[PDB]
Amino acid sequence: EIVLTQSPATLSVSPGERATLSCRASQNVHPRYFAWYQQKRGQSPRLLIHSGSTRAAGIADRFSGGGSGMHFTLTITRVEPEDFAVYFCQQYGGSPYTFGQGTRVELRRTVAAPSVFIFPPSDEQLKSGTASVVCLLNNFYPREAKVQWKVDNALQSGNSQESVTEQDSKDSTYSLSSTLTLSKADYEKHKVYACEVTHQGLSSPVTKSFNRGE
Amino acid sequence: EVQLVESGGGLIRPGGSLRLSCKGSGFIFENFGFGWVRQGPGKGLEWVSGTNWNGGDSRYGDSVKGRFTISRDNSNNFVYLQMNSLRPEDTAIYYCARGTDYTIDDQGIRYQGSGTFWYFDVWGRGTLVTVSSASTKGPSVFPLAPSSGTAALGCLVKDYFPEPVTVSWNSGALTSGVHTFPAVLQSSGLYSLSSVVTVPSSSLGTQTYICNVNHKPSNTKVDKKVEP
Repeated sequence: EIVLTQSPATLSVSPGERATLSCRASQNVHPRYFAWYQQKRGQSPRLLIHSGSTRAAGIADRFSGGGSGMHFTLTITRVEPEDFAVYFCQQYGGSPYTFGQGTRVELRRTVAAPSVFIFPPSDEQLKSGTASVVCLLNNFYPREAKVQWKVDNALQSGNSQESVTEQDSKDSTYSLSSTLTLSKADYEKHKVYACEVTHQGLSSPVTKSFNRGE
Repeated sequence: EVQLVESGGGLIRPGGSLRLSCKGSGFIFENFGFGWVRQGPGKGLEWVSGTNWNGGDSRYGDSVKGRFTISRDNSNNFVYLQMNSLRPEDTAIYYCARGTDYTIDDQGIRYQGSGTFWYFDVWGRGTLVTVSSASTKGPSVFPLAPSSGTAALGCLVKDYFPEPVTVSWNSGALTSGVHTFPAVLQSSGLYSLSSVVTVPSSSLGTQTYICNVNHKPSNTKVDKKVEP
């Protein structure tokens, strides 16, 4: 089986620049047996390149594929705002046919620090047996950001889930939410609830916190 | 004019079976091969199944070998995908996709009319297949009170099934600065998202802020006012 590995994971580019996506096959693949797909948000995928380096039906002039063996590339001459999407590479020289994990092409802007907020579990929820502490990161670029929970100086793990918006249409930024869910029993056993955010736009990890019932 | 239409998707309990149908139109259905490609909740693409122009060559994905079955009806323009013993890991959007109208043998010679499932030039809108044991439930809407530039307030929509839910602020009036996060599946098999909006710091005392949660699959509609 052939495993396709696309790099980079996220390709930060500006309208007009040149973009080169890569796909690292685990085994040698005939150059005529490779394909590329484009998928905008909320839409079905679309064929761009087939047979290695042949533009599909109605595909713009700027798109071009190529490569051989274990290294294949898809190149956009100058990118348009309509080219910001997820791109999948596919091989079909060996069974079974496989896709890459995908390469996200994003609009690159300047670095922006996250506005970190924090929310205590509502009384409506605590009266129902559960407790959810919410940590919010607002309008931050780039996408990379680490969030670690601390309850009384104790690191948390596995009991938190993260969710992040698509790149904003106005300012081209992101927004992330980290929800720490605890039972009402374990929530009352503690006092200090912290949320430590590590980001590039920050000189040092910011820590927002609150004391229960204060 | 060329179009592929999926059908047969829906909620299916674990262990259950289901049959997907794809109506091809606008092209010579006979010459082309076909294949199914699924895409999980916010993930990449995975090759599921495929069949050639006559149906003599049918390969399946590694994860689904033995459970799934692909078939076609050239005299009626249909591609089928019988899915048996469905696990929660099979929850995805299933795309019906058209293969080639040709092939190339070992010696490098091109065979016209003998289509296969190498790549896919035409995709359908896909059909959603949800595999869960949980039952339908309306969401509980909890407030996210702003406490201590600006200030952020929101609504925690938690424990609902199935998707989707629509969140609007002050009906259709408030839009600027609103962030509705993608739903996250919990350990209980129920979904839960958050919806936040940033407002001026001193804007709290004057105007109220309500979030209009609307969960049609449960006839649930909730108006929630948020305050410190």
